[PDB]
Amino acid sequence: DILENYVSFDEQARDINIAFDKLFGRDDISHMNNFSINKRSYYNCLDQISDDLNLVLNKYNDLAYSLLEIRYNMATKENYTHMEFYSDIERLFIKNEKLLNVISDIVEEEYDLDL
DNA sequence: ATCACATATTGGAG
DNA sequence: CTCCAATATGTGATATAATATA
Repeated sequence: DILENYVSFDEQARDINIAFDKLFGRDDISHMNNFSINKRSYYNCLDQISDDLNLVLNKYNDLAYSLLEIRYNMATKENYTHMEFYSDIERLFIKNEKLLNVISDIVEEEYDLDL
């Protein structure tokens, strides 16, 4: 009836977890599946974060590749300057024309307003 | 209308 | 007469919103 959603959140744990193990088929990567959430304002409306992340992943799965690559760079934990993290985020998401285009298509298919 | 951190007060033993 | 550990209590920092016009 309804397919499973890949990413889900725990409210009491205040943490959003993406099932990398189910996507890449490796049980060890299960240890990297959880993502930590700290700031309180972002901790509010975390359901919106999870829902829209599920939407983007269901439309296209390239974001899963990108997320696992960024998490790998995080797991390295050697000389990870803020500039290097900025460059990684820029190359994988900011410079990714495909991700921008799929988000733009999702927005443009549901527009019901004429300001 | 919480929440992470600081503090005086109780519990306990040595 | 110190030192330990922990409890309940205090204090700062943050968070709330969805009818547009010099």
